[PDB]
Amino acid sequence: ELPEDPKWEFPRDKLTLGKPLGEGAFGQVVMAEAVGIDKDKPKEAVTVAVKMLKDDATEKDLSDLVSEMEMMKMIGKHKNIINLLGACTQDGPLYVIVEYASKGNLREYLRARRPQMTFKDLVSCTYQLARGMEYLASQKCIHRDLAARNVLVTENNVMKIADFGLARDIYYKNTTNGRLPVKWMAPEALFDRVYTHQSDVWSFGVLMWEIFTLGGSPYPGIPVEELFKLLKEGHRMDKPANCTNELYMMMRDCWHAVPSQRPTFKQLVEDLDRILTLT
Ligand SMILES: Nc1ncnc2c1ncn2[C@@H]1O[C@H](COP(=O)(O)OP(=O)(O)CP(=O)(O)O)[C@@H](O)[C@H]1O
Repeated sequence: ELPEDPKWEFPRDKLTLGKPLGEGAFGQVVMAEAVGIDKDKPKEAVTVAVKMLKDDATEKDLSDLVSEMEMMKMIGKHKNIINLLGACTQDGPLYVIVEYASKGNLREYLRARRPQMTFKDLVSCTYQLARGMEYLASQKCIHRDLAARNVLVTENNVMKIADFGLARDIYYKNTTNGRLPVKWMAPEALFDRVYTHQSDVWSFGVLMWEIFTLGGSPYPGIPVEELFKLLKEGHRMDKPANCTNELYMMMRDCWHAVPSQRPTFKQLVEDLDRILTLT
């Protein structure tokens, strides 16, 4: 039932599934070996990650996995985003083949290095993620689910933005009864059901907070049900212990009530470049 797309199709006999990397909401991800998936090296086997449906998959899971695949097709290549490598869509189960990150997600990566991480490492991480998001915004893509659990870390410690299941090509009108994680969402997205690049910028501020707390959970002790009201009233998180004033002012700026008053990803890249260049 899935229409052909030769540019992205990859032969099943060149794909060898291996160890499971983890299951989530609507699917499963497994490590695999793909032979010749790098066209400029057709005989090499490269370790990749494959996203597929589970046995208890719903019809919605299938269209979601397809929709996620289609987003990643139009996004483009970049060092700081998990990139689509290919797909097996014909004569069998849907396999979405993406770059493999051996060190898992940033949240767990940071939590397991709690006392090891230097301050500059954290600034580097933040810088890389700002770059991925700058590129992403330049492709007119809003992520809508930016968070530490959705960043993946490679063997060489490159930060890669992942999980494009909620990403959209663009204002955008969010649906009522939202499917966006509340603690990472800008007030516009939550209250006005609108989404812009500046909405991702707010999420990035929460991402910054996660990074400098070495994987802390945002708005600790505050139930999701009460968070809506507090944000209206101007509630914001505290400065993490391991954070300069400069970097804290950056977070607070990403958390400006007025979207146009928040920095752009290009601005954040500029500032983070400067801060990294020192340090
Ligand atoms: N390209 C990749 N390389 C290595 N591990 C990956 C990966 N893609 C996903 N994973 C891992 O497989 C698991 C499933 O992620 P998935 O995105 O499919 O579900 P999910 O989004 O509901 C969990 P989360 O919301 O925290 O990202 C995750 O633990 C993730 O760390």
